[PDB]
Amino acid sequence: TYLEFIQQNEERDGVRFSWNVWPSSRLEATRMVVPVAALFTPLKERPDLPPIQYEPVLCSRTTCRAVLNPLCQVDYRAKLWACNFCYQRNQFPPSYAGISELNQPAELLPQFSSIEYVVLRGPQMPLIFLYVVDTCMEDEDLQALKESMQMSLSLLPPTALVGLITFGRMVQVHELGCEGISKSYVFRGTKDLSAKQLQEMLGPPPSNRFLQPVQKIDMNLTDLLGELQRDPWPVPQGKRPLRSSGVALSIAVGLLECTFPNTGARIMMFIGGPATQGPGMVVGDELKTPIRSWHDIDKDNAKYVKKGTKHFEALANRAATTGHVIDIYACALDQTGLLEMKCCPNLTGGYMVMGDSFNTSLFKQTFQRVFTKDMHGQFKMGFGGTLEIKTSREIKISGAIGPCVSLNSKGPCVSENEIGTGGTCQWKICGLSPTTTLAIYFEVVGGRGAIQFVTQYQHSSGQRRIRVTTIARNWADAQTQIQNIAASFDQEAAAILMARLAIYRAETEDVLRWLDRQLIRLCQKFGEYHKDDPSSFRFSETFSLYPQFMFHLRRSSFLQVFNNSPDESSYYRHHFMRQDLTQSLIMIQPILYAYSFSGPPEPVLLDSSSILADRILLMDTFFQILIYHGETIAQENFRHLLQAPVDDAQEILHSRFPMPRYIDTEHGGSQARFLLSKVNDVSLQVFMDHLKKLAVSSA
Amino acid sequence: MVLLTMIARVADGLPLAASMQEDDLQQYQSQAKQLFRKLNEQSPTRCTLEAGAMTFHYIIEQGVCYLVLCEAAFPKKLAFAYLEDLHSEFDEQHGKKVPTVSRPYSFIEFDTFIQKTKKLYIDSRARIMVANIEEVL
Amino acid sequence: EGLRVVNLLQERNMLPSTPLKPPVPNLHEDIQKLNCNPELFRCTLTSIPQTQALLNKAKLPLGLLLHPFKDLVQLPVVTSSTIVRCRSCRTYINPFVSFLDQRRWKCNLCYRVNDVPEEFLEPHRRPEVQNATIEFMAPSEYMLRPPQPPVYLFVFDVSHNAVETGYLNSVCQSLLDNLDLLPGNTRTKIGFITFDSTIHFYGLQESLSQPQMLIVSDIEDVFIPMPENLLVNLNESKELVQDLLKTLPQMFTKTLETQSALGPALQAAFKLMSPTGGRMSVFQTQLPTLGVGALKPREEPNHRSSAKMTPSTDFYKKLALDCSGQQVAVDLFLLSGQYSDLASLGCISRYSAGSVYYYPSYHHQHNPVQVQKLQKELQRYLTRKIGFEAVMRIRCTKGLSIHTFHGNFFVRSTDLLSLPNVNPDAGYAVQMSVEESLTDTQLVSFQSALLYTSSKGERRIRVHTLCLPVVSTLNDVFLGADVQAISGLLANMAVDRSMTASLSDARDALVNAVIDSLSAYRSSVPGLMVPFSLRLFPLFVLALLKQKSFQTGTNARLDERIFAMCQVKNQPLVYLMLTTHPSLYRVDNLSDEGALNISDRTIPQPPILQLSVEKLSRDGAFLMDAGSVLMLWVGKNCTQNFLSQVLGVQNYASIPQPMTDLPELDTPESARIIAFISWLREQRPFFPILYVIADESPMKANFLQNMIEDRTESALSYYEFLLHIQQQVNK
Ligand SMILES: O=C(O)CCCc1ccccc1
Ligand SMILES: [Zn+2]
Ligand SMILES: [Zn+2]
Repeated sequence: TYLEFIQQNEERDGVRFSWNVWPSSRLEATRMVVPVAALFTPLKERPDLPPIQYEPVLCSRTTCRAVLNPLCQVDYRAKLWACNFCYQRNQFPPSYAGISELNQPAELLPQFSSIEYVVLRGPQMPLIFLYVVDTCMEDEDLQALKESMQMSLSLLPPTALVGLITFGRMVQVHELGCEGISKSYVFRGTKDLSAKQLQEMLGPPPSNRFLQPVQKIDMNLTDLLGELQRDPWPVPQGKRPLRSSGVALSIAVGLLECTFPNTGARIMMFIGGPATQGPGMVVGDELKTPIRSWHDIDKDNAKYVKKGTKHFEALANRAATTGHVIDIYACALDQTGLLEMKCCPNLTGGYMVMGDSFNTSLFKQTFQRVFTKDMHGQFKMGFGGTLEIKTSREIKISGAIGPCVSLNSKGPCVSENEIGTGGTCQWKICGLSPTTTLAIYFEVVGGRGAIQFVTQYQHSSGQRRIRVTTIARNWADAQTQIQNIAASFDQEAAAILMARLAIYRAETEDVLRWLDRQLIRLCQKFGEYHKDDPSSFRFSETFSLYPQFMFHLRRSSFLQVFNNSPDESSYYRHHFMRQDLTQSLIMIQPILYAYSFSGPPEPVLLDSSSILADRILLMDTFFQILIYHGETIAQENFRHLLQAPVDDAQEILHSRFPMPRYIDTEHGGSQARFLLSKVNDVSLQVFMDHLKKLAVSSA
Repeated sequence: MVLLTMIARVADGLPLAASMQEDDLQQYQSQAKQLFRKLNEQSPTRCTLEAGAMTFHYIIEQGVCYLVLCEAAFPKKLAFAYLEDLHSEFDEQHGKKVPTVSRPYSFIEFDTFIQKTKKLYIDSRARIMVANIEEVL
Repeated sequence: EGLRVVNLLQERNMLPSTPLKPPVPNLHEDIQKLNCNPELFRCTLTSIPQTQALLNKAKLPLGLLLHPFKDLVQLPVVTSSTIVRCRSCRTYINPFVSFLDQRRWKCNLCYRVNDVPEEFLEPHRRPEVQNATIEFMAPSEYMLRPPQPPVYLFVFDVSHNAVETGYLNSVCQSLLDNLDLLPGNTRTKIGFITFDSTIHFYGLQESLSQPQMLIVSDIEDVFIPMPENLLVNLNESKELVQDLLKTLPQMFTKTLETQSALGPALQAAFKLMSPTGGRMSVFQTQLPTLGVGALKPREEPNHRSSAKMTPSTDFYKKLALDCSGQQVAVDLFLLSGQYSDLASLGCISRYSAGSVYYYPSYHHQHNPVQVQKLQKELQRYLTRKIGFEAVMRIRCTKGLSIHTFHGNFFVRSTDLLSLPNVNPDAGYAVQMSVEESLTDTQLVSFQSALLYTSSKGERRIRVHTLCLPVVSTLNDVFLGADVQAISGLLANMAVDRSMTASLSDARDALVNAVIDSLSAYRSSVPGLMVPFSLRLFPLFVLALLKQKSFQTGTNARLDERIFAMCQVKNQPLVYLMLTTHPSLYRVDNLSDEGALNISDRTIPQPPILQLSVEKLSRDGAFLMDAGSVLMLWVGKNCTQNFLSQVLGVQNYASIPQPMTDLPELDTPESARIIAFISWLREQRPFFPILYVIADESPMKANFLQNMIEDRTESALSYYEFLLHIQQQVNK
């Protein structure tokens, strides 16, 4: 079963391809409607694979140097193995001398196609956590933020180094634990500083005066964090506070850049409002002028966006080059400037959290899920990840879309046609989790084409680790080319991979026109129809859902940016460009369950026809969980029904990292608008009718 | 939305208490003293004066004038609430000694309450007559 | 008792045994009895020359020396609803006006007749006319702004060298001991800054567990890091500043900061105080080398180098002028062990009406003399009275014109003196000329008036008025000469000549002032003949030429000489004389000829000896009163009764090497010497430490450097000096 195949391979190898059978010719490679691409999750969790505490064996060919994998032809008699990528034959290392066909190494069993190695050589670096705290916010928000940071302090490893930077009009770099005095270095939030400048002005396991081990400093930091008060500078009437977000971040970047370059560090910036001063300014300090909107940016009435975006884009590249993660936790009633600051968490592996106030269950719970540990008491985060991809000589890499940065590494696996962050065989991901999902786009230039994913990263323990996933997919049979290709089509994966392309072009500018020309083309090549007969059009069970996924994608808030604020659009797209397949489908097409006396809970269509008066609905947008009560139900048996969705809500309202916003509404309620807009050119029926008219007519 | 505060005896314009911080003060301090000279027993007890980008606000209670200057954008609703807080405190603490002093600024130490009260109005966080001043002068 | 001529070569013992007293102007009995106190106001020539030609003939400088804010026993305070001032020259109604109609009074400085107001009523009995010294309550128009509060900002060097000196510990202890004694009312504010390579502010809030050290590292672009709690109310936040003064000495014990950015720190301290003004106390221990205002190192001279002074930059002068315009005075405490370019650093205090205090080679363990000296000077500095935001005008009768000002201030316009602070230990001097011949008048007057804000927030005017007669005879100009005041004015003139020209010229003009005046006297009368009033003129000028300000062949170092010139420009006349020509007494045989008047105390009054080793005696002990210190020199063959009953020792060899003070033993010899010493230090408000260390072997017995009559290897004796003058007088 091709579905069993797709399920098991994602469960084992954390990957999902648009096509699992690839064009064995040049005449079908160019004529691919949806590119050969893979939704790759480099750190996916699974049923307790054995960690391999020996160095991974590597092919002895300068260019190739692939890792020993189950596709490698071995000869237990001659103690030799032949690399499946370059056909080079290799001698076994001395520790493999006692090898035998009966008892053979893990990396050769097909079960360990995805395997993790541990390299123990160098002394492990401690983790680094740099808190960057806005002080321009109401007392109830600041007090709540203070408690959240004090809580996270109690979860960090005793080895980790911590630093604290607070800011408002000025920037304060706190020197922790200094006896009876408490000091900090104060800087103007008015001019930027470079790392070399910052180093001159400022100055067994390593640590600075500004970055100290948790175990020696936690007591002084929790007292400092407890005494943090709001920015002392008064806010005059009709003014916003002077908030130097852009310079505080460039001081946090520059601080780590000159103290611990090239090692896992987390710059966690907590924002209570927009940058109103200095490089990176988002809006002026006059309350009379509102923060920019999408309408303002289209009519060229946003004089800060481009200059402010450019400032944070250079900070993102500085931090991503140095190997450091930038988080942004933003909570305020107005906008914050996420549109200008998006590249910092986007280019690194940094989180982006968005709420109304730090004094909410939403933020407090979302913030502590950052520090969720696994079955060993270790954070589910990695640092300084390096992704390298070995392909068969027939495969070339166009590029990647997701949280990563190119290492600009040239090799025969690099394609001319680049996509997203392309032109490279290697990418750096400064922060990753078991969820981080990249999209790799490939190009074809017995059977089986092979690809190997090698991910070196720093574990939360400090151990250096190498994840190796080697996959194989059959080459098309020449006498059955498109028929095998059509059967190996993953409509969900290709929908998300095509959505990745559409959003990447939108966020870096029509895009709907490209999306339709590929839907129509896919209908003609793989659909069944008589020419000029729209009613004759059918789709295989392999393709039938693809048009509907395209209907919801082209109307989603990822491409219809208006009716949302720019910070919300950048937040939505931030999380879609990171999630696995299953969660991505939820974002584009929210799941809908119905609850009534007449039967247990059942999923229903995202159509106005599913909104009944005597039925309770549960809509799972990935970003919000909504419970709707029909006009009748709005008023022991009536209790089971009223709390059946609430019970199912709580379960998923905890696994999801960005805790979704919860909504209890009903017919006539104002908040019912969120259900009425995801539900229902115009409707899908009309959309389908217009699509069939063009599929059966000219190509 | 900034400040200059002066409390003076209406009869002779004798300064009683004031408070000023810069980091000009010279021109508007003169106008303030011009006004203290003109004010008498027929003057409006509550008034507001327009001086371009600046605006004077005062009240008069028990022969004592409470004057404040600020940028015209400062809420006139707030300027008078700040003068009432000063007056009730000043009249409670020094109201009975005012008609006997003869030294200028015989209540310099009222400086302290002025500024602690002043900060409770020049920070949105904490939260009659009109005539061009050039006329009265 | 002296209209006689004196042959300086035959006397050679002309210095009297009892203290010198200032001359009495040749004035009518009733006029002189109201004249100003000569301690507060005095003139080089008590008989003013009628013409500039007569003044030029005498070859003596005409000028005034004043100590206007001196602590007084009794001060009349007029609270007049109206200040009576002459309608023309704004002179305050003074005892030396001319009441005629009695409703009209003739101004003694510009001769205009003024109408006495129906507020001043017998108008001549009014206290404004019975007191040459008086304080007025300034009206509302004598102030540019509300009276400023007392603001004290202390700026400490905390570099590696500074921490090694250990000065911070005692300064913080003095502040803790004298916190309630700082002048001011409930409006008093106080702040603190430390600095090394960066500038350290200290916020103090009652809401926080401990003070907060805010460090601005942008040395080229200093700013204020916090708006409220850097300058704090001392009354409200007394507890918070006490914890800081106990914690401050402990914060920098292990410091490796070798450089000091004094310039930017002073710019930081200026910005902090600019809004209000006040007193900035700066404590610096080494050469500033980092940032703006840096000064280059210099190699100290030796006994061999000739007379080949001025600042090396104008940064500190410019910064002082900016402080002056904002009512900020800067007092510099230099406790340096090496050259620090005080000739440039001093500009911060000269042009801001501050005062520099120098403690050469201060060390908490190594230099106990400088430790106790700083403690006693800090006691006086922190508890003496103070006036803020002040100005002083010096008026004199028409025909006399002031052309040069001496002291720590900024001369604002024609004649106006800016005094960001005024302190009771400051002295000023002025030089004048006869711009218009005084044929009309027979008296001329001088009025100084000090407008200032008191520590309690009250504008006050202190006015002193001096009246002198006019003469037209050379001999009459000599009969009224004040030898000490002429010495004081010549010292200030010689300091200016050093900066302006060289030390050689300054030394020459000093010698020429004696030759030219006595040559003029001789040309209007064999030996060296001088009038009685000038019999100490060559003696005091020689003492000037051997003082550390102007000495040549000595091993003196640069900052020592500059600090000696700073004391010339800023000390009152009495302490300039006590420093230049210290009073020497023999104290091992005191007895009853004293002032035993004081109820239960008998104070011995030993005779003043002349400054020569020929007057010493190995058989006795000699105390030298140099004004700021009291060095007690003990002879080798000193008597045994003195050792055991006064020093508390059994022999000369067991007299402790540094002896910080005498014991108070139960002997009448000890009671006598403690009575004489305590009587000496009661004559001044600046407690002078007494170290008997001067001993034969102490090697700190510079005590001999003050024997200005003996010859040294690189200077003339007093008799050699008289011989050189006579050769020049009748050349
Ligand atoms: O211009 C003036 O002289 C009056 C202001 C300065 C001053 C005040 C008091 C005394 C002397 C001088
Ligand atoms: Zn190989
Ligand atoms: Zn006059």
